[PDB]
Amino acid sequence: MTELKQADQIRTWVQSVLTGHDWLHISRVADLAVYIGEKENADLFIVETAALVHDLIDVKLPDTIRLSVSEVYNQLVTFGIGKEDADRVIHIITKMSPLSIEGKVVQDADRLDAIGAVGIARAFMFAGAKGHGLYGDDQSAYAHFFHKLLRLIDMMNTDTARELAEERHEFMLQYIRQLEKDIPGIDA
Amino acid sequence: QADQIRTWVQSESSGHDWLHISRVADLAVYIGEKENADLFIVETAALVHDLIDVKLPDTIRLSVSEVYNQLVTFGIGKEDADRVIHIITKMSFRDRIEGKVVQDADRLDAIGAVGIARAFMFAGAKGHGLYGDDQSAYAHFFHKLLRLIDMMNTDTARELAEERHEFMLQYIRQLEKDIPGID
Ligand SMILES: Nc1ncnc2c1ncn2[C@@H]1O[C@H](COP(=O)(O)OP(=O)(O)O)[C@@H](O)[C@H]1O
Ligand SMILES: Nc1ncnc2c1ncn2[C@@H]1O[C@H](COP(=O)(O)OP(=O)(O)O)[C@@H](O)[C@H]1O
Ligand code: NI
Ligand code: NI
Repeated sequence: MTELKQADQIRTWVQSVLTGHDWLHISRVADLAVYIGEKENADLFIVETAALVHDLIDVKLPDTIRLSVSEVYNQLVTFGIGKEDADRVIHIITKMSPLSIEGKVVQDADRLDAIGAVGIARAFMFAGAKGHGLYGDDQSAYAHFFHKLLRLIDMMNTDTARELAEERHEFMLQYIRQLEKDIPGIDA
Repeated sequence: QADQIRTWVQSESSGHDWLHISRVADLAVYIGEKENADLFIVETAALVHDLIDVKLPDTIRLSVSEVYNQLVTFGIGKEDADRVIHIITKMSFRDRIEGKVVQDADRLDAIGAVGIARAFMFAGAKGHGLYGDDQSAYAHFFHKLLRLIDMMNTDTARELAEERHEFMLQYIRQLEKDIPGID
């Protein structure tokens, strides 16, 4: 398939460019976005392509790596993606940083990778990276569960992503419960 | 007196932070009560053991004598100063009843939900992967964390370790659902 080859092209590029926004996160989010897209009857090629390049423009990437919108667009077109599809992908990644149907799917997959056991891991790695405490202040990893991560299930766009988020969100709840036991007074 | 030690020791992005020390002193003190240890010794040794650790950097790392002489200055007896110094030197060298308790407290804080957290904080602080290397957080579970339960000295610690260990397995199972092909 033209599309399979183009997906593969995009994957190698994205991996090359990038090598909590590492290739492994992007690859997980692409796989998850395609699964949700399939269930949701969204356009699979747009979902996967947007999922793969969504972080390339993100203000969080260091400046040796981060791309301009025109750089992503030109690379897509060079790789054989029609201008119309390329426009749609561009619409999604710029909105992400009403989102389109496929944009909502990608956003959902992205938020799913921020919850469950994976999201817990990513949260504590971030805290470790930025020199924040495990708990004890408003910049802490534990605070971030309450400010953000535990609310993500309410922000899911699709039924499919809402269904997947349930088990992950409940698992974060079990994780918080275990921290409350391992560490009496953690909340105060 | 234990209050004057808690102020000084408070005065680290490596896994040897204050919250960990404070956690482990409270745990040590709890375990020590069950295992009939000298609670003042346990709390003090728990509070100061990391100060001389070779894993702690040069800019912070204190010498044994500095720890001894600071303790004596806060007004500790020679008896208890020697016992504490005994404990913290036995724990802290390269290729490492009151010591057992302090060691158990320390190990326990490396497992369960809390240990998961510190492992990932560690991997983040040193720039290591979530998974994929032998140097990754996920690898450390199998290399170290999942076998800590079988290195516990006291009955009390062994019992506490069970639920923490079982939870780490639940965590790892969820992670394998979240990340297909993580192995
Ligand atoms: N204040 C915080 N404390 C702990 N983890 C965080 C914090 N902010 C973001 N994270 C986590 O770090 C990862 C990277 O997030 P970030 O780069 O800030 O936004 P995004 O990944 O959505 O572009 C995500 O899993 C996110 O949940
Ligand atoms: N390779 C690793 N990956 C993830 N976490 C680690 C690794 N090595 C140590 N840690 C974590 O950092 C903390 C401190 O461990 P370490 O300094 O090795 O032993 P100790 O402090 O008990 O002498 C612990 O929570 C431990 O699990
Ligand atoms: Ni992302
Ligand atoms: Ni320690």
